[PDB]
Amino acid sequence: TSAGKVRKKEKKEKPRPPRGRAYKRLLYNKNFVDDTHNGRRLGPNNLLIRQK
Amino acid sequence: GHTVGFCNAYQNMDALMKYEPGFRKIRCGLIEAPKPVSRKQLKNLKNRRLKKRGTEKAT
Amino acid sequence: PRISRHRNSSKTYSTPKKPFTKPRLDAELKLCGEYGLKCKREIYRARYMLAKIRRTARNLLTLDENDIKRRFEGAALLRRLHMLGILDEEKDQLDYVLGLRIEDIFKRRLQSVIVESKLAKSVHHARNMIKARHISVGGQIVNIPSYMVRISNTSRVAIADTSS
Amino acid sequence: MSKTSGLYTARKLRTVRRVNRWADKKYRKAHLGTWLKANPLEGACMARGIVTQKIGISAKQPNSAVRKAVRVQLTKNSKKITAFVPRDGSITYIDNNDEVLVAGFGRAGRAVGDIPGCRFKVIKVAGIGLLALFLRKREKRAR
RNA sequence: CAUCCGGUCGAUCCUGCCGGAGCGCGACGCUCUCCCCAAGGACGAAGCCAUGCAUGCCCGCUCACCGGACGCGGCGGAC
RNA sequence: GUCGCGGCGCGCCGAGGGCCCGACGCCUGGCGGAGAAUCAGGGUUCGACUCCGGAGAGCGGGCCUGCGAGACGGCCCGCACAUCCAAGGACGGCAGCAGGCGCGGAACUUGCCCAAUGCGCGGCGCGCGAGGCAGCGACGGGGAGCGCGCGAGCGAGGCGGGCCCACAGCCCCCGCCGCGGAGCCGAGGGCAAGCUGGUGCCAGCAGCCGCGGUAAUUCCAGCUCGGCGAGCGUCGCGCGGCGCUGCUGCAGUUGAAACGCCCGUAGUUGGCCCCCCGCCGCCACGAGGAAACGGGAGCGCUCCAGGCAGGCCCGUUGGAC
Ligand SMILES: [Mg+2]
Ligand SMILES: [Mg+2]
Ligand SMILES: [Mg+2]
Ligand SMILES: [Mg+2]
Ligand SMILES: [Mg+2]
Ligand SMILES: [Mg+2]
Ligand SMILES: [Mg+2]
Ligand SMILES: [Mg+2]
Ligand SMILES: [Mg+2]
Repeated sequence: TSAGKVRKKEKKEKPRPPRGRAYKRLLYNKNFVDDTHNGRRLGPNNLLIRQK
Repeated sequence: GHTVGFCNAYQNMDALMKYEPGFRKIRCGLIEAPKPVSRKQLKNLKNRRLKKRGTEKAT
Repeated sequence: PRISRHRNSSKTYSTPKKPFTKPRLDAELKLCGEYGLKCKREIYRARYMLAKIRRTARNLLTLDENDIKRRFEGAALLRRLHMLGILDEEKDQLDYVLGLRIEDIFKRRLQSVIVESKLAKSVHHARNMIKARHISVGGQIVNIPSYMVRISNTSRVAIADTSS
Repeated sequence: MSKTSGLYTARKLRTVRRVNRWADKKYRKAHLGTWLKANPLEGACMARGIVTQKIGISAKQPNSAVRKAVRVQLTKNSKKITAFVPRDGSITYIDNNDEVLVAGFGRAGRAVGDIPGCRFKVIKVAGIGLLALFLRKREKRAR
């Protein structure tokens, strides 16, 4: 009956990415040069599992 | 690299004294600039004087 | 009123009618990487200019060859295109214009001309060098990456004399 | 044919279209004037009013929920409307007899969603956006 | 610079509307490194107005004080 | 009578004038045009505001001066407001520039100067809240950037000198030190983009379809990912979408829709034929009549939004149309 009953983890500190044109460089390299079997998707479990 | 401008050459100093805006003379070392007075005070004085009658040289 | 009211102004670009289109996104990102473009407003500018040229060419082509207006306007348009290097010199017919494409516009940018001259290692390096004012055109320093070089100035592009 | 097509028939065609273009619901709603005189906002983006009662409204049959809304009275009209504050737990920020700014929903003047007979949204209270209060960008310690 | 997509059914084709996708004009909300241009109490209150400024100049007429004042007169104030 | 024609006014006479090719009346959150937004072509909507023209200066009337005003930063009256009074009297009109109250969703400094463009008067000048300069200003438009590379280099910023300026900033140039900072929306479909923890048809999301009654791919959080980007999102309006207002170009057996039938006036539409003349429409050309806007020729404001400049050895340099 109380609104807000539904409403804690800390933020992971990682280096900031290169903003500006640089972001376009890595995106270009992400999916036109650097590797992303079974075709390909964007961040499915299997791809994330390998990097972990 | 490149700078462009103007120049004005006068035959006599008297001619430069007549045909010439004042602020140019002031910028150059030709004359001295009296301390300017605020036009607001001048307008106030003019209105005050207009208010008076007859001989208003007092104000 | 203030004289500033009579100053003119206009936009320079157009946004696509359907934004989320996969092939378009892929092609735009490909071009951005190839020529190292900052954002997607530059592509829109290029498309705008190309559309203007194509519309002029269409209107002229609809008319007869011996129309005085056709001759006048086609001559001016061809002269501009040739001077700018967008169209090859050996083409002097209005039909060839409709086949032009934005990549031809891009190839005349300052980054491109200094890269094909082996004066820079990469488009990104070219942009960084241009910003720092180490480059000149005809003895005058130009720091605008999107500056377009005319054919007659292609051999006159060099490194700034005063740059370190 | 069915339509007149003679070279000297412009007047009839003009009159036919003039009469027949009043049959579109949208054209009537826009160019008739009744809606403008009936709309409490008189063709304005949003209005300013005073909340006087905080109430909860049930949803429709296929859904099951009680939505939080308030009753408002517009300053410039003195008429009554019902405006609904959507964001979670944002009713507790709204207090009785408070100044509010009320705007519309996506649709021009029809009900939106399962909320029955509600056509307005609360966006600002006491001069601070509700969206900003919900994200904790600002605090309402002035009230 | 000649574009469509989702929703009535156990499934299917239609009519037909609802909704989405673009541009511009304003208001609200978050945020904001540098330069250039630039609008700005019009939106059923042509409602109400403290305070200051917005139209002066000068040929004629000097026994004025030491010719400058002031005033008469002329032009303008209908732009 | 008027500067002047005229029912403009008065006397007399006669009877007329307008109307479905829409009179008269009523309404308008009605100034008009040059033009603006939108975008295959045909069109729809708007046009307070830069130029032209009209009208007004709290409402309604009257008048003097003057070539010219039925003028209001000129006068007289009534009405509605407002002010000072040593209570007998006197006095005012921001829809001019700043500023204030009220109202509203909504809108800036009670700044400096005539140096420029012009106007008034005038011989080596004065004045001008016209106008110019500065200040606030994410209405909005244009141009750069938060790195490249295995080391060097350049920004913003500060301290000084020039140039500019009516005085000062600003831009730009020269010297010494040198603050490198991205948000707003979303991740089921339309529509590009998925992993744990909570809650349990409650709380909440959702423009539409829909989710949530123990894996919630849709709520609240963390990770990750996508779009645009110094901008992003929400609300209302207009155009488009819409061949769902249809001239181009809809539909009318059954989906919404052919008057129960006939006569018939306005209205709309009307077979074939004459070789040349006149008249109407039509096509082409031309004269005449403001620009700005739009189109468009030429010119490297470092590019650009722009502007009409500019080069020396210039169509008479140019501003064509
Ligand atoms: Mg009116
Ligand atoms: Mg005017
Ligand atoms: Mg008047
Ligand atoms: Mg008057
Ligand atoms: Mg006044
Ligand atoms: Mg006047
Ligand atoms: Mg239909
Ligand atoms: Mg039936
Ligand atoms: Mg039927």
